[PDB]
Amino acid sequence: VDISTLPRVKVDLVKPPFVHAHDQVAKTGPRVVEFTMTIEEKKLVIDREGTEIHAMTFNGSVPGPLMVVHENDYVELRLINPDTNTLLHNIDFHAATGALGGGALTQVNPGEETTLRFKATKPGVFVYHCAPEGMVPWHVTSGMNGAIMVLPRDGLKDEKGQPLTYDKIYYVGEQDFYVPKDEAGNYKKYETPGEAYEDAVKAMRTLTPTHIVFNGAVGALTGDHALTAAVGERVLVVHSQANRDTRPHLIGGHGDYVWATGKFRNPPDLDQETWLIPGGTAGAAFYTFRQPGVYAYVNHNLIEAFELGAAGHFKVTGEWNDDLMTSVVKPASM
Amino acid sequence: VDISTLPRVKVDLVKPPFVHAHDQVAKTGPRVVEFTMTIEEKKLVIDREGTEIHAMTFNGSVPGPLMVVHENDYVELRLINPDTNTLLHNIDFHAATGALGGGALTQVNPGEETTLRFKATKPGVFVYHCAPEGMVPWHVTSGMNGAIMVLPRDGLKDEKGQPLTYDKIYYVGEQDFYVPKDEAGNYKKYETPGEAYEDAVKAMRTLTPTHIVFNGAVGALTGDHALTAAVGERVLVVHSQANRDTRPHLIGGHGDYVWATGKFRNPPDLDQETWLIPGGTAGAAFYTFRQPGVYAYVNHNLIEAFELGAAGHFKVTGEWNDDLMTSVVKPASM
Amino acid sequence: VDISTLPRVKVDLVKPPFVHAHDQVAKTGPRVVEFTMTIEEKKLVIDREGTEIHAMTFNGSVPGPLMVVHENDYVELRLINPDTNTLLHNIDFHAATGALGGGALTQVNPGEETTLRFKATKPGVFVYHCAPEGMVPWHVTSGMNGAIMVLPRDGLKDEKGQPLTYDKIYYVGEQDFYVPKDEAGNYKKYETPGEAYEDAVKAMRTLTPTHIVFNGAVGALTGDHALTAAVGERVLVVHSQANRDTRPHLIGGHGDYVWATGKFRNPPDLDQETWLIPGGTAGAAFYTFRQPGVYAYVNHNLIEAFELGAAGHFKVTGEWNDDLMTSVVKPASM
Ligand SMILES: O=N[O-]
Ligand SMILES: O=N[O-]
Ligand SMILES: O=N[O-]
Ligand SMILES: O=N[O-]
Ligand SMILES: O=N[O-]
Ligand SMILES: O=N[O-]
Ligand SMILES: O=N[O-]
Ligand SMILES: O=N[O-]
Ligand SMILES: O=N[O-]
Ligand SMILES: O=N[O-]
Ligand SMILES: O=N[O-]
Ligand SMILES: O=N[O-]
Ligand SMILES: [Cu+2]
Ligand SMILES: [Cu+2]
Ligand SMILES: [Cu+2]
Ligand SMILES: [Cu+2]
Ligand SMILES: [Cu+2]
Ligand SMILES: [Cu+2]
Repeated sequence: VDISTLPRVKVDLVKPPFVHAHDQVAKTGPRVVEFTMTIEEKKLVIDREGTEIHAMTFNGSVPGPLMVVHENDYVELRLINPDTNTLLHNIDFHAATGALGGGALTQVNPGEETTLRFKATKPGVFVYHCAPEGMVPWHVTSGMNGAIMVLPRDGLKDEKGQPLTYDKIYYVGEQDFYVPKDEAGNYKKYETPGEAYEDAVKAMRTLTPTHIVFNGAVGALTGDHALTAAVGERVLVVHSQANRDTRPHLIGGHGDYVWATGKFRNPPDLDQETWLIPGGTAGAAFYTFRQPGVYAYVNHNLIEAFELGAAGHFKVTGEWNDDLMTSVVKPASM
Repeated sequence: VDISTLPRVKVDLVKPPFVHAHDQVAKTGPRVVEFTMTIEEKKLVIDREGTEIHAMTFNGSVPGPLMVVHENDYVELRLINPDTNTLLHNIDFHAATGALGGGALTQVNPGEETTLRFKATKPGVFVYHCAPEGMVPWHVTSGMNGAIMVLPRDGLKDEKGQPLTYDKIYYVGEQDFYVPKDEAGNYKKYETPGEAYEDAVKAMRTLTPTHIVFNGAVGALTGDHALTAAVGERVLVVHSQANRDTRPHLIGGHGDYVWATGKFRNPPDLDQETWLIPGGTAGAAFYTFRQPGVYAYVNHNLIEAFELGAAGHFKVTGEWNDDLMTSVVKPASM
Repeated sequence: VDISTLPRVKVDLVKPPFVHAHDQVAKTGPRVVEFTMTIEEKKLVIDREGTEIHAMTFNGSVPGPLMVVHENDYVELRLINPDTNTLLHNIDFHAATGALGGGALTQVNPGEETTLRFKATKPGVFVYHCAPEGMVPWHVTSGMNGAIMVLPRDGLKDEKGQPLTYDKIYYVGEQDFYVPKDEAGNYKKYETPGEAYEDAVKAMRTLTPTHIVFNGAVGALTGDHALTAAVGERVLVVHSQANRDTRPHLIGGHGDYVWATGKFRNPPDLDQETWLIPGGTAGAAFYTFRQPGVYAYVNHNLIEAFELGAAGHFKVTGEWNDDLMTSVVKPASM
């Protein structure tokens, strides 16, 4: 076709774990969906100890925002690298076909911008990330990754082909960081990205992250920033990991319907306790809350969750169901 | 309903890898199934070198026993923490809905007990484990985990919906331990759990287990404690890993039908060589033995199996089938 | 039956990533397929730095060659261990049933040979590897592994049961090496395999590979040895990892149909970005190229890919499709 005859819609992205407004079932024909992201290199405090890294971000956040389109829409991304940044960046969409996912076409020095268009031909949730030749893992593990959801035009379907509709959606980006350590086990500090590079590579080559966090920091999805729901609500949690395997688990719940490797033409796995999202993948889990209270949402390597950071909370409001669970005899000395 | 109108059945658990008597197809309506477990903190020798750890157990074993119920039964667990123990414990069932899987309702100091009830609303094999706030991975990686199987009321079914009936069942719990090491690489020893805690955390944060074992120790499922079967028998092996990924493989056999992430509403994967059970999950594999002899059942990271401990044996009796395999020319010099 | 009444066919194997000529749909009844492999212990340079290891190979290559048969063919392997080698070797086929996959029947000292026959009763791609009692992971992680493909007699089928036919096939064997390091982080060197053994075990027990490579070396599948295809061609990539999990990804493409755990009686997963092949498994991915240019095929732990070696290239020829992807505004300063 002539792409110029298609409707265009502009989307202003929002900060994770929230997701820009969209419709599950497409209310228009195929569209060109316009997004803009501005790269920001910035200092970020990643843990309760105050460890501060030089993060590389799309749009100021770790992860980058979730983009949402429908199958056979076109994604048109304006990517801006302001002259206040120091490094070369680009973008690779796992949703796209050709040119290293767009990375070969989007190399931007500080002070430059570019616009890429691609057709979103496959439905699912997909990773996107920076990937500059020769320095790929350093950019990705400095936070330069996010996800895109390409919904089927008729929305999500269960294992029998009936509709699944979510009431709320959240995006959890999980980030493995590799802060260099000295012989004593202390975090080392660096004056410029160039001076950091070799020790960053050495730290990555240990294959042992120092931190594994949701939404950019230890505890980011707790307290006043806990996720929320009500009993009876249907929630979709999109979860990505651009570099390393993870295994999400909702403590006190389940994944009712899970696309662990994130691709919606496949039937979901039912009734999961824990699911494996391979590094370089996004997955999606759908759950209907049945009990109120605090839930922990974790990577179920519990060391990764509770010592390294990969844990957040839901706060769920509503009625307690004593048929589903009850204390028969509360803890006591007999 | 009124739960008080339902039948009650008490189950005395048995030590892994054996499993308490049960029926695959439910011969009664929904029931309240009563279990009791007594927590035991004890010294355990985990390897041939005589390395001794302070283990934390449900019912005296690593793993804890396998509980077996049917879908929409109620599980009523009396959990006892005798005053001979030192630590606070609780229990989180991945099978249950609400209150952190029961963990928020079951916190017991030494000298206390509690009774929890939950409805087993989802069929599958599931992990259970201790999870005291602030110290979760330490308890789990000290051995405080097991599994529960919630059978469909009409038993297991193949990928076409026809019945699969097992003749024997075994439960293999795989445990990653993190014994702290000094600069020389020697295992460190500790006088109290409190004095152990920080070094236990440091050792866990390496993400590198020192030992990975079946049934609590290197070689536990070998020799006089090898698993057994006969040619033609259908065997279900339930396998759990509460904290870390594993990849079971029967050396010389297959998983004919595998629920790698353990949930029986999904069709099984057929003809598997090796399957991935994510950390925080239980899985189940069904196989019909076709040849006699010794089999090794391993985690197929072969370093994990043969150097760190994650290997056991089957001893299978019966007829050799020369059509399936034969030596044509035995090893010789020509 | 009488196996002596069946047709015999001899196959001369070829070096990975290429695959010996075969037919997808079986043009004969069941056959005895005769293969010969000669073990070669040899020095191999594995990285750009010139690190040289003592490799243990089937047929001179890492990985060993891909064998291809059809379901219910018999595989008859003549395994030769020349007297120029030093070690004991054998072979375990994950495709086979009994005797530790053949390992109990194929133990050959230098100067010996043996012939094994087995019936290939399950369709799929499977690992084979050396497995001498007491020294299994050392042989496997020194390169002594490959794969066998057992095709359904009516070829591959999609998720709806319609035929999938590949135009080209490649075999990517991914190898984790554990070169021992000293306190400084330098690779240690050894005079005999016996003198190497304990430090090889210590290095393996770190669970941290020093190198992770395709086809035996960093960069082996690049440059003049890049994989090739044309736009519109259907390509099957068989990928094995005998010891450790991997997560393949075609940068700029997808897995249109993926058997991540490699067994063809199961429906494929569709539209994958990245898939998890557990250690001890072979998997297979089918893709139809839609854009020309350079693609990177990687393990999507990007540290493993770009720092440790697990990356190769496709060079694809043909027409660029501007509907699928285009640069709208090339990188520039505004
Ligand atoms: O960018 N990682 O959440
Ligand atoms: O039950 N999750 O720890
Ligand atoms: O929070 N990780 O050290
Ligand atoms: O729970 N009251 O014993
Ligand atoms: O408790 N782990 O087998
Ligand atoms: O074939 N298992 O090592
Ligand atoms: O048995 N593990 O050192
Ligand atoms: O196997 N007898 O040569
Ligand atoms: O033998 N490994 O590619
Ligand atoms: O998109 N692969 O890096
Ligand atoms: O190429 N690996 O160090
Ligand atoms: O791409 N030309 O602005
Ligand atoms: Cu970047
Ligand atoms: Cu990528
Ligand atoms: Cu405990
Ligand atoms: Cu848990
Ligand atoms: Cu060998
Ligand atoms: Cu094997």
